Amino acid sequence: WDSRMEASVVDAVVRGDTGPELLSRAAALNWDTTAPATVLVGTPAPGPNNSDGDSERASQDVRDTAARHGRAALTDVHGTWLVAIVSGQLSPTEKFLKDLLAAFADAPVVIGPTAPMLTAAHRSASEAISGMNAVAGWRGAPRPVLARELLPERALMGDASAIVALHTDVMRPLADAGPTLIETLDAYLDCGGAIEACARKLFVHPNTVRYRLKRITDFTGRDPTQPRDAYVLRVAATVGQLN
Ligand code: NA
Repeated sequence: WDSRMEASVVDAVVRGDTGPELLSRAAALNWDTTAPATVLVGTPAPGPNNSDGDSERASQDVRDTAARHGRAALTDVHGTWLVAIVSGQLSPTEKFLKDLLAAFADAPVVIGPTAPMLTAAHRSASEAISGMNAVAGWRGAPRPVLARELLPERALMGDASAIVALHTDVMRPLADAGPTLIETLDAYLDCGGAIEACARKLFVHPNTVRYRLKRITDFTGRDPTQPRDAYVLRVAATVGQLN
């Protein structure tokens, strides 16, 4: 196992140095170069004492866990974080990922988008790293959390790609809803989710307001009645107006 070479492959994805030769470097480490690539970042699990080799233990676990599930992983460190690239399609509820999480501390883990192949994974890396930089700003984040689920936090920290993603992935689909839905959303967010009250203000049954929020969820995938969703819609609508 050549772990200088493993780190150089990870670091070349992190830096966006993704020429063809990256693939042979990876094949050489038993990466299937056709597979999807997902970057995640977290802290290594704290070991029984020893404590600089936490990172080396956690790397080994990660690679073992991958092998056991039929996948490959490459790792590198990013100061006190461990950066892992893992192969294959990746579901939130699936067992590979539950096991993988045991290699990390009981502290945030941020999962980047899945890329089609290793050489396409620079954005996955940049977003997972940006999310990890941003995750302190949502203390209640779930473990794990998607980079794309931290757009307010990344936006407030100055990550341009988060601002763009609020437009492209929240505002643009919102905008498909037309003025009756956006107006209802805006009112509901200002009443703080107080349905009876808002309904009176919008001259409609409570159940019409509820139905219209369920439509907001149809256009955008965010549920205005869930406090996280509602916060993301509200920040996204702001950013929408100021660009
Ligand atoms: Na993957």
